[PDB]
Amino acid sequence: TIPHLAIDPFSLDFFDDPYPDQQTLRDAGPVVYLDKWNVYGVARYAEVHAVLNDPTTFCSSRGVGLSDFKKEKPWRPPSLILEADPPAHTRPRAVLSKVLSPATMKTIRDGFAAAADAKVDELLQRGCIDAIADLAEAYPLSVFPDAMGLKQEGREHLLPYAGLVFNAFGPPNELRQTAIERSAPHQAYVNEQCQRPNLAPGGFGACIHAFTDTGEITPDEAPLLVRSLLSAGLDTTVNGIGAAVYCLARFPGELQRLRSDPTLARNAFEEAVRFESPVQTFFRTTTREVELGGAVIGEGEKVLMFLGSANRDPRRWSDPDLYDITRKTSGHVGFGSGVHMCVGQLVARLEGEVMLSALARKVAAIDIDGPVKRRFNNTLRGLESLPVKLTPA
Ligand code: HEM
Ligand SMILES: O=C(O)c1ccc(-n2cncn2)cc1
Ligand SMILES: [Cl-]
Repeated sequence: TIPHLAIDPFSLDFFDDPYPDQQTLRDAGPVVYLDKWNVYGVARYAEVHAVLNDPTTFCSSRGVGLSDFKKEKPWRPPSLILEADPPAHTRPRAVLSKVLSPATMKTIRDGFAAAADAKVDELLQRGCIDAIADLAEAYPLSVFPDAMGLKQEGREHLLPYAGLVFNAFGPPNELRQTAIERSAPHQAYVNEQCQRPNLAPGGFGACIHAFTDTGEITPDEAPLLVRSLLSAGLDTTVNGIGAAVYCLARFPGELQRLRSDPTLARNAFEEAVRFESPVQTFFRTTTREVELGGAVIGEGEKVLMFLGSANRDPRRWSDPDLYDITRKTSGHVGFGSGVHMCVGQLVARLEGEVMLSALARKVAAIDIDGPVKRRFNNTLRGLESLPVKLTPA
């Protein structure tokens, strides 16, 4: 009843160009079985959205990677928010929601915007730059560690640690095994910065620790919740901003529309998140036998969701393979959906918006002018190098 496919969604060939195989996964059926890894797969929007929104049946506390925490030891202590289900999830979630709240965005917007404008001005002086190292990486590195309250020393550990986190959601392939092999120094740095004395006043980290006297979290929970922001909040924005620049570089007509109305900046970024989906996949584990899209899945089974595929499913989107900065993007699953829907989405959108605003106001053309190189990760989609010439407006 359920079709069995040999596609390996964690192979380099798949990362290099996932879209044909994603159509094969959607068109094979609402639910497939991936023989390579002994997991169920769902690649259509409807079932991805259904799974995300039934956290009781499709739980997160047995891990959102391939590994089942009921069978194997997690490679690091479980996340108190990502790898927890209601009700344990609920209070740590509320703390992070308040730390990264609508009201908090007002305190950081001016500095984030000024840093975005300054970076674009700097890049225009060079003309030919690498939109990954010099922009997608450099801009978040210039604002987010400081917003966290991190010291300057050791920040070179942050992107490697995040890449490790996202590789570790994958199967035990070479990408994952190599990441874990190299991890000890990055884990040591990150765990230490999570302790209250090492987080500067007024930053996100200190604000998490300040919530430990409300009864929502205890003091021994705060370091792991700081760990969550350092895990989830940098590399993702790098790939999101990188995707947006890549889209504007490939679709000059949309850059021209964005220049003509810079208030489209926020939706241009949201559309980039739909179109490239920086977080491509992740897993749930069934807690009972369940019927999903006409198929029966047993208890204790890993289910792999394809967020990027759901965001390109023609059953849900008109012209899904077009980058359209005026698209009604509401409902895309690039930030997830439901109780775990990205708690840092307002920080992500703020960064993306202010960067695309700076480009909209200051740049007349973005032309790829060198070899484009992809960056391979078991969970994240993004580029390693994006050589572009920026022409000033
Ligand atoms: C473009 C940037 C980003 C993308 C594409 C993205 C994507 C996602 C997705 C898909 C999830 C859901 C995972 C799941 O349901 O298992 C998630 C959760 C999460 N994200 Fe993001 N994210 C981004 C930025 C950020 C930022 C900036 C932060 C923090 C500053 C952050 C922190 C988190 C946390 C803590 C969770 C877990 C929330 C929970 O489990 O309730 N993310 N993110
Ligand atoms: O709590 C953490 O450590 C954490 C939270 C979320 C994620 N993400 C997974 N997919 C997208 N974000 C990774 C780590
Ligand atoms: Cl760690």
